[PDB]
Amino acid sequence: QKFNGLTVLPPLLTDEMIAQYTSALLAGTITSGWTFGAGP
Amino acid sequence: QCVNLTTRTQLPPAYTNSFTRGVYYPDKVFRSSVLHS
Amino acid sequence: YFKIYSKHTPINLVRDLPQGFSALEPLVDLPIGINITRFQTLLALHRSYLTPGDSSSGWTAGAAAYYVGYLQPRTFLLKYNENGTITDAVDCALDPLSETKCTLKSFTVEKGIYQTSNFRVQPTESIVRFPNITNLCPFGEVFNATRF
Amino acid sequence: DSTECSNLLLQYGSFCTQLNRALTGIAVEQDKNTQEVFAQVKQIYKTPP
Amino acid sequence: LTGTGVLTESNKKFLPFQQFGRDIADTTDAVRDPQTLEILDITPCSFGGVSVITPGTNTSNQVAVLYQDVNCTEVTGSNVFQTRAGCLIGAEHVNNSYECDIPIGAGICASYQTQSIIA
Amino acid sequence: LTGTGVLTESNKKFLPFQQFGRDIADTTDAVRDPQTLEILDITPCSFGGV
Amino acid sequence: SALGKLQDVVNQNAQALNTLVKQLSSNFGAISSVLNDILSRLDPPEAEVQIDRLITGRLQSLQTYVTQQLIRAAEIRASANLAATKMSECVLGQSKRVD
Amino acid sequence: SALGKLQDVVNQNAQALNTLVKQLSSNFGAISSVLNDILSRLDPPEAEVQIDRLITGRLQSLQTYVTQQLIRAAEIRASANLAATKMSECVLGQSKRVD
Repeated sequence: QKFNGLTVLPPLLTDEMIAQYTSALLAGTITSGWTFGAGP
Repeated sequence: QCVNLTTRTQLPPAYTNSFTRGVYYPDKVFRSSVLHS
Repeated sequence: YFKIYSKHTPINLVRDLPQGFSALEPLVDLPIGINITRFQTLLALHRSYLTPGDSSSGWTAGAAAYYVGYLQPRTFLLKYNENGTITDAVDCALDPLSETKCTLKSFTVEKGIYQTSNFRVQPTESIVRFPNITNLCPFGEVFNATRF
Repeated sequence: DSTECSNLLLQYGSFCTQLNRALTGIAVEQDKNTQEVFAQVKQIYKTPP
Repeated sequence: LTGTGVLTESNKKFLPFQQFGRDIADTTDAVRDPQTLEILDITPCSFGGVSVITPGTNTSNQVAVLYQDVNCTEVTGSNVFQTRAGCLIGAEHVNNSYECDIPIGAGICASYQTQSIIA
Repeated sequence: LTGTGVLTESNKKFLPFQQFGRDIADTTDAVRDPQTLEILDITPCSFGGV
Repeated sequence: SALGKLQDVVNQNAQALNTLVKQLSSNFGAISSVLNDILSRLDPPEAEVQIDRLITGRLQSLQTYVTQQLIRAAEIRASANLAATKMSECVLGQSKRVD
Repeated sequence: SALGKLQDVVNQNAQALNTLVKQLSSNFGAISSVLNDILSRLDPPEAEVQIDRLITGRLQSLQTYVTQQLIRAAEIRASANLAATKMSECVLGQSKRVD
C-alpha cells in the first residue's frame, strides 16, 4: 500500500512457485522416500 | 587599426563529438589509487 | 579567480578529437576578479595580396580548427593512479549505467540489479481558486444610488 | 517534495543512504529465507496418475 | 490550501457545511472549491524507484531498467515489458524458461544470452 | 591547515599548484610548505587505551 | 485462528508501518506539522529553525522503525533457519531427535 | 567469489566504519563541521549553541553505529554457534541429520 515513500516489493517466488516446490517435495517423499534428498 | 573581415559568412554551426575529453584535476589534492567522486 | 588548465598532446587522428583519455592540469590562477560572459579567440592571418583600398584583401587564415565545449555542473567519478594522475572518469546523469557506476563507486560492476535513484511525476499547471464573488455585496446600491 | 527541506536534509550526511541500505539488506534476506526452506529439491517430481 | 497530486470528482458526500476531508495523518483527501462549492478528490501522482540490470561490464555494456511499481503508460520505447515488479525497458520478454540468473521479482528473472537481455 | 599530528617529509608527487595531500574519507595525509615549496607527511601522534 | 504465529508477523509489520505514518502528523515542537504551511507563511530566515525541528524528529522516528525492523528480521531469519532444518531433517529424512 | 560469505562480513564492517568516519564532516545544522573553526570565529556566548548541535549529531551517529554492530554481532554469534555445532557433530562424529 503506497502512501508516501512507502513501497512494497514483490517476493521473488510467487505463491504458485512455492506451491510447486512443496508439491515436488511431497511427491518425492511419497514415491521415493528419503532417497531423493540424498542423491538420485 | 581594426580591419573588419566578416563580410557575409553566416554558416550554421557544425558540431563534432568530444568523446572523453576536457577532464581536469579539480583539486590541489594528491590521491593514490582511489576512485573519488 | 580566472583558472586555466592545459594539456598538450601529439595526435595522429584524421580531423576530430582523439578517443584516449587525458587529464588537463592547471597552468595559472590569475586573481582578475572581473565578470566574464563572452569571449573570442585570436587568429594569426597572413597578408597574401594587397588591393589598394580594401584593407581586407589578402587575409588568408592558414589551416587549423578549434572547438568550444561548455562546462556544466556534473558529478564525475574519477580514477586516480598510484602516482596521483587521473586515468579514467564516468558521468552520472549520462544514462542509468553511469548512474550505476557513480552509485557503486567502482569502475567495473558485476552482474546483478542495483537501485540507483527514484522518480516523480511533475505538476503541469497552477490553478488559483479564490472567492470570485457570486451574490456580491450591495456596492451598486451605495455607489450608484440616484438619491444621496 | 520540498526542496527547502531537502537542502537542509543534506547537512545530516548519509543517514538516509544508511537507512535505505539497511532496509534493502533485510528485503533481500526475505528472498533468501524462502529460497533456503522450499528450494531444497533439485528437480520437480510428480506423482503417478 | 496548497497541495500536489491528482484531481478528480469525489463520490463521497459532505454535509452542506463541510470544507475538506482527511482520511488519515492530517492530509486532505478532498476539497470543496470556493465558488462552485463543488467537492473534488486529491490523490498523489505516482512515483517509484529505479533499478538497473547489468550482465557485468566484463561481458557487455548493456542494461535493462526497472521503474518500480509503474503501469508505465506514463514514462526508451525499446520493447517496454510491464510486469508485477515494474516495467523493464531494455529486455525482450520471451516465452521460454530457464534457471534464475538475475532476480527481477514476482517470478521474473533476467539473463544475458544470444541477444541483448532476456526476461 | 590547522591540524595536529607528527610531520615528516613527503616523498611523493604534487602538481606545481597543489597544496596538500588527502587520503580516503577526506583526511589530510601530506602537506606543502608555503615558503619552501616542499612536501611533508602527517600521521596522528599516538593514542590508545590503558 | 490456529494460524496465529503467521498472523502475528503481519500484524506487527502493519502496526509498525501505521505508527511510522502516524508520526508524520506530529510537530515535535514546531509551530505546525505540515511543511507547506511552514514554507507558506514564514521567510527563509525564520522557517529554517522550524523545518529543522521536523527534520530531526522524523529522522529519529525513521531510525526507530528501521532498527526495530532489523531486530524483527533477525527473529524471522531464525524461524526460517529452523524451518529449513525441519524440512531437511523431517521431510527429506526420518528424525531421531525427540520432540 | 567462492568465499563470499566471509567477504561480506569484512565488507559490511568496513562500510559501517567508513560511514562512521564520513559523518565527522557534517554540519548537522551548525555553521561548520570543523570544531576549532566555530571556536576561532565566534565568541563563547555564540559558540556553544553550535558545538552542542555537533555534539548531538555526532553522538547520534555513534549510537546508530553501535546499535548496528550489536545487531550484526548477534548474527555472527549465531553463525559461530552453528559452526561449533557442525564441528562437534561432523568432525568429532558422524551425523544422521539429513543435509
